[PDB]
Amino acid sequence: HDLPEGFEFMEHKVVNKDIHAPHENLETLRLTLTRQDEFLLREEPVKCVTVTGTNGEYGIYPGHAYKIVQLNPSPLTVEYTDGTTKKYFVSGGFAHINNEGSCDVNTVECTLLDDLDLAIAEKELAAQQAALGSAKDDKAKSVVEIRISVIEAVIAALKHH
Amino acid sequence: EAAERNPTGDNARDRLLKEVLALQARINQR
Amino acid sequence: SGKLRLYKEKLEGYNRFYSIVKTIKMVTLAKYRAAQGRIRTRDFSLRYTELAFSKPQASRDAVVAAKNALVYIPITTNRGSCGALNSNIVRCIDSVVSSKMVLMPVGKRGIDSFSKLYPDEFRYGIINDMKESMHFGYATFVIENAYEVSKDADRYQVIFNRFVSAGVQRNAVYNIPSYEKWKEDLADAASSDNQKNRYLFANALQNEEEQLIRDFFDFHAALAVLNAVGENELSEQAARLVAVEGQLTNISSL
Amino acid sequence: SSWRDHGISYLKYLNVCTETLHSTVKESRRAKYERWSKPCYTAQRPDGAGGQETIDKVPIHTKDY
Amino acid sequence: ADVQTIPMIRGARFVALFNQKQPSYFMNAIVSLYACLNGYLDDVKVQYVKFYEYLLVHRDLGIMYGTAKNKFFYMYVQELNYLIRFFTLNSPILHGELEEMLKQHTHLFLQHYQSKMNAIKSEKDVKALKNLLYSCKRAV
Amino acid sequence: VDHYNVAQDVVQMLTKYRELQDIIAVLGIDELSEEDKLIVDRARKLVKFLSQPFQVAEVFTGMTGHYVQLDDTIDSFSGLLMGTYDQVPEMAFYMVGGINSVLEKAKKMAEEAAELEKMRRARV
Amino acid sequence: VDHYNVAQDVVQMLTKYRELQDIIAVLGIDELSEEDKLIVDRARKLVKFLSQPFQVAEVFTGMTGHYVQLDDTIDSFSGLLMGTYDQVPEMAFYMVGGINSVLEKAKKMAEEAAELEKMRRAR
Ligand SMILES: O=c1ccn([C@@H]2O[C@H](COP(=O)(O)OP(=O)(O)OP(=O)(O)O)[C@@H](O)[C@H]2O)c(=O)[nH]1
Repeated sequence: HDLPEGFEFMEHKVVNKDIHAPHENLETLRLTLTRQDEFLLREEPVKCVTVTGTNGEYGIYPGHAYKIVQLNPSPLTVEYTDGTTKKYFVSGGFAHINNEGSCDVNTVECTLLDDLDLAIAEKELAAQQAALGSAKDDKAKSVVEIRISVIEAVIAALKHH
Repeated sequence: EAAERNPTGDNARDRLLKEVLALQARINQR
Repeated sequence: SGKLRLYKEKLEGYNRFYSIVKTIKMVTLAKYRAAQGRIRTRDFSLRYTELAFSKPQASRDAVVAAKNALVYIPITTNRGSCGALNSNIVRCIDSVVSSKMVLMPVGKRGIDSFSKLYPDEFRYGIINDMKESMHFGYATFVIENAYEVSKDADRYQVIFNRFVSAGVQRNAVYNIPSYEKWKEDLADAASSDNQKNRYLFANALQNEEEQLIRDFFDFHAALAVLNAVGENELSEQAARLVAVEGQLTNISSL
Repeated sequence: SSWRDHGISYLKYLNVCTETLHSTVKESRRAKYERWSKPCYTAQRPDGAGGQETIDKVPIHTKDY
Repeated sequence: ADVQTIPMIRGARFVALFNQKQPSYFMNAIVSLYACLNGYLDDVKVQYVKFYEYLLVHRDLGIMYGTAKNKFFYMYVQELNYLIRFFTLNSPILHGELEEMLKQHTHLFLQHYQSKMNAIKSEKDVKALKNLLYSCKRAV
Repeated sequence: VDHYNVAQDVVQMLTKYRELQDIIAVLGIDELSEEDKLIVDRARKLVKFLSQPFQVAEVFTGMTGHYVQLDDTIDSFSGLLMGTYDQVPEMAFYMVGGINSVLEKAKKMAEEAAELEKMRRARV
Repeated sequence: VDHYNVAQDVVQMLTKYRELQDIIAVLGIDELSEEDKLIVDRARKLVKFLSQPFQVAEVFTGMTGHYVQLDDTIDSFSGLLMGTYDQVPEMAFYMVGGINSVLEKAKKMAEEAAELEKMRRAR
């Protein structure tokens, strides 16, 4: 009695390029932006994608080398070959960049920057700041500071444009 | 230990039961 | 006459058993069509999760050498009337029983069924109220409890139901090896020609720092759990609609 | 940053961030996203005497992390 | 029809006691019902109630183990039926010795019998116990 | 005594199964207590086991008849109640004589199942 | 008018409770709405509150009978319908007389429950 593995029912596998192979000139990056097991974008050709990982900002274009990036709460930019821009905001996750010309950005939450409200973002920071002053212990203060970092990133993200 | 010093029809049913259980287990394996 | 009215009363109850069941069919045909959105938006989140964990290994060598605990996390529905999903899962679990088996089932029916049947292997279960959408936090709660149940665990295995179509609900298994065994295999896939498809992926992880790898391991493990519960819910609603048809026909024959 | 030193895991870090991000969303759109960050899970073992005992090994609410 | 409450614990044992094959002497029946009523059988498993009753009626554990300090109230004194039928079992003349008789019987029964019964795993022993309990149904 | 005790236990099992059968037909077999599923499985095996191929009906049955000695009737049923034969398939008890015939039929069914499994596996 | 209105409300509630019983039987008590369960909880109290020990059935029941005045019955049921006694335990309405006897029985039920809790606490 052998059971199927849950990945057998998934028909869109990841294609890796053999290292001993000729290079190709690619003008499109196939992006897959995903939230909580839901793709907002699927193998969607985009000219470029800008992502904020722990070390800093990465601008991924077609042909980018194989890399894994641990994202931080921050904006994410997706620019199509039309030159049109779509800006999301992510709270965390990972970005897998493949040398074959694909980028699978899996996030816990990915919301268009339009949906976020700056007025709500500002008042929320003030509330958490008061708690951080009265936060009982070190652990509570650390959690509160996590919220503030995300809020300030959101506030700064919206003030940018 | 001191017990050691001084001191078939049902077997057929047990034998058959063991064989059937073995076959039912073998089919599971492969 | 009382005897004649005895049948009439009996049929009176049957005639309304149908109405209550018919309303239930309507209730469960709203939630099936509400959760049909996943059908469109699935099959793309778990792409590099395959590389992380997809290993078509034998079913004997992976359980015969159970040096440490094996933590099974079957997915079961809170409410009955689903069908044969829970029964099959129990059969799938009964077929793996071991000395080193620990159970952390999900759902009230899973807890009740696995508490009675295997009483020295069950530890405790997780229950979620089907009020909100199956989210990442619930998956993180499953994993954290699983680790605390047995941190020194050879593997954590999730046994759930995959909704192939409206009438097809198979059983699927996500097997997550613990950090030590995963990083060892990840080290072999990088250096050796064996596991070619994972060569580039493994070397791209070994280049980064360890904490990132540990976060990567936990993150993808959560996604696998999230997919299983999400699928198990969709299979549940689809199965209930079918079962709540069988009851209608049985109540029509009577 | 400083949460790692206190034993907080990465998964709990993400849950806090997601809740905060959902907090900033407009009130009109908050309903959709907030259904994805509302704890509704618990851990229970059937007691000996036909009862249910909750297990406090993992926190459920971001406040108690 | 609709959580181990005293009503539900004692009711199941009452039903188990109600099974009979031959008419029971009044003294034996009333004293068994009394015991099950006052919770003396709460620690006794439902399957073993008849065996408990058989020992109470046709045996005397206190005398067997030399712990009987009663003066007159013993189950082998069949003449006590009419005294019970006159004064009631909740009367000062009879209440104290009855409680002590059932209190010693419960303690001795649980210690020396139920412990061994719950420790039986051998097929031969299991089958032997099954015959015993069924016989106890048709005896008391 | 053994004959009497076995007979009463069988009757009690069948009595309970009848009552559970009312629930089974309306809702379904999977809406029952796990304890009552074991009783159902044992009861179904008893019902199948009670059947017997008669030597006078070799035409209508198509099978050789059986004569079951009372001492094998008691032993076979007593063992079945204990649950030592839970692994045996339900259909193995259908249209057979004593317990030995049940085991032989189970062996043949297992061999056929193994052959089918081998054929399916070889198809890979 | 109060007597007529109270009686009609009782009858309607009992009728509705019987219909809800089918749903409790099929779906279960959990699936009933907030309003429905309040009808269920109130109606069950009405069913048990209609019972009464008679002065001639003391041997059958083993308890003294009660003679409930007409006004007491109307007031007691009127308060029950509008939820004045929603917090009273259900069994306090079983085999009693007027509302006063209900409160006394509830008090007795509370006392014995406290004693049982104390016995459990010592254990
Ligand atoms: O002392 C060290 C050395 C290296 N590293 C980490 O090892 C990894 C080596 O990363 P790489 O060598 O593969 O690339 P990189 O320098 O371009 O990396 P980025 O800044 O673009 O992400 C990077 O993620 C770096 O932060 C440390 O964290 N600490």
